[PDB]
Amino acid sequence: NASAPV
Amino acid sequence: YPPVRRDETPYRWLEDPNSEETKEFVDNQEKLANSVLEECELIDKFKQKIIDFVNFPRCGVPFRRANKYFHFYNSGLQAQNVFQMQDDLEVLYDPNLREGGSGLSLYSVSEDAKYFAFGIHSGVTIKILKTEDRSYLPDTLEWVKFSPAIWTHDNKGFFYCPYPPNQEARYHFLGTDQSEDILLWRDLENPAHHLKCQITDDGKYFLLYILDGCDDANKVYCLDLTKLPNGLESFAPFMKLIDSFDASYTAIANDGSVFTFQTNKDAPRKKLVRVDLNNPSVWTDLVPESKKDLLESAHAVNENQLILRYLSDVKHVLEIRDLESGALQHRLPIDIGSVDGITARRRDSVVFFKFTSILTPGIVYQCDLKNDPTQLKIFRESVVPDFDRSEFEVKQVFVPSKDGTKIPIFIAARKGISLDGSHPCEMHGFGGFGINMMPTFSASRIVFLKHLGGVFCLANIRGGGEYGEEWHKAGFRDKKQNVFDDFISAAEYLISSGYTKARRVAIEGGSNGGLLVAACINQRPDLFGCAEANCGVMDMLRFHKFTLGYLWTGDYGCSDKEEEFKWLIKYSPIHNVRRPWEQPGNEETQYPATMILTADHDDRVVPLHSFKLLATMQHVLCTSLEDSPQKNPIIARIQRKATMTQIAEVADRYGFMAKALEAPWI
Ligand SMILES: [Mg+2]
Repeated sequence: NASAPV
Repeated sequence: YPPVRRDETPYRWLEDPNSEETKEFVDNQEKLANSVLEECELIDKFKQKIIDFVNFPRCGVPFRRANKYFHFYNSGLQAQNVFQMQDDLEVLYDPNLREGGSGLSLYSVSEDAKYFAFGIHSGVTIKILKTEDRSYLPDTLEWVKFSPAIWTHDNKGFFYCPYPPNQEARYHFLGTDQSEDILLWRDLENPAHHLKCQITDDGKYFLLYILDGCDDANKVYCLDLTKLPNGLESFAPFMKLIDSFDASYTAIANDGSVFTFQTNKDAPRKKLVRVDLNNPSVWTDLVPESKKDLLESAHAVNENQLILRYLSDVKHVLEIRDLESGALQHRLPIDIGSVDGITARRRDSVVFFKFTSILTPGIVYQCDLKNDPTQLKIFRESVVPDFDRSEFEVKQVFVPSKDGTKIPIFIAARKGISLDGSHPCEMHGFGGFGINMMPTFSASRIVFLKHLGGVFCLANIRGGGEYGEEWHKAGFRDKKQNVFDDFISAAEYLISSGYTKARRVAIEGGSNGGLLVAACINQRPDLFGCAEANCGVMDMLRFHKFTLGYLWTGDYGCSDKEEEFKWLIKYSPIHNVRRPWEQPGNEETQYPATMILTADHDDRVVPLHSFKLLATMQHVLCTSLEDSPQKNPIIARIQRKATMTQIAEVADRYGFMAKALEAPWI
């Protein structure tokens, strides 16, 4: 559940 | 460079985080870092481009409970994904309101859709709310780490696997304190055995898997919940189907006592087998091992079918099959990228999954198996603002390692570039624990590609699980060195082929991937212009002692034993720092500009690894001389204690990289 694919 | 004390009786003291000398050692390296990063004038420009390319809406893969569907959503730059629900295909919990975002790590909805159990980092603690009005239940459960919450089909509570305030398997009833939770299993004899668990889709059986180390092998205990005299209130009478660590086993489905299992038993690329609990010694192939492709996962869907996700030369292939016979019904290849997140269950008729790739930010596909089983229809599509993907392309090539073995690597680059050596290059890798490295989407990678003219390479080295258990075993324990060889051979191919040139190549990885990067710079520093190792394992003689690095002896070995110690000493990064100028026919070579990244609160890979390696490198290379040839800086970026946090780190690393490789902005 990563907030953003940085 | 600051002063670091070498205890001759050298840096054992850094293993204590809280002493002054360590905490001042931090501040000095923090102080040194910022001085260095201040010179990287492209940090700000990257940072803003990352933010602009990450700013797009993202939907998670939806899942069904009863009459409701659930998914994560992010409008683009929210600190943490928000959890939502709907009546067909509403905010339910928003973590951006707590500490302005930690995210949800656990999330689990009851079978009737009334309750949402979830977990937060209180500094993992599980809470439960009612979905109707979003009001909290009082129930608070502590001491959870990575265990999910597995709801019984009576909706009266759930299984989870906490540690003590020696992992345990517990059941929590709704509307009780955690101290009343039934103990179902623990083993004081084998404190290191850890647990995973699951309930069958029909609700009859609770499945408990026991594991030793990070190795892909497990036991299988089965508790029939329908034969308990007075349910789980008794205390347990597990049927020990598999009671050893010889193969991996994961249950995909069952019809009464007849179970379908995924296993690697006599099958390094995996397969589906069938066994009757009532006759446990008779196992029968249902979908045999492919001699070509890894069966990565399997999922029963639409009452009588199966979806198999195969990995075939590091691309996914999805197969639809009959559950009873095992017969192939359809096959859908997938473009370079990754599909995953398949959470549909046996009584679901619509299947969703997520596709991402280096040039594709995120598509949620939907395959309605009742109506149109043939075609994937798009449910959600994310779009990177201001980015035209048809100016770029990704391709795969296979490159020989030292020992001859093929190593598949992906290469992302601008279309029609001349292979003239003049392009900056970033190589990522991991190589360990049977982990498959898929070419997924990264916004910062796009900035690198567009605004640095970069070329990116993802190397599927040994240690990973890409060609099955043999691929894994060929890069662990005594064979770990191959992993480093694969990676080095990968750079060599990028050089020889003419994408980039020695010292115009950066390498980056995390955890084991950090080891990877540390090992390779020692052995072949002439190759790299920049190295970035995110909380790696750098002390291979001592790693096992701390927190939970003991469950990696499976893959690394251990200094305790002598045969193993001798594999380890050879590549352990801190014990292999050497002056490459002090070697014949190798004198204009120095170490690449290096950035060791690590938190203060990473109680997975404890930061002493990173610190001790820094200490050593600055010493041997820079301060141990009067006029060291090592001009390239050797610093750490330490994260004091979330999207914007994660962007800052990457912006730094990329700014540093651009300076290190003399890569100009475009
Ligand atoms: Mg398996």
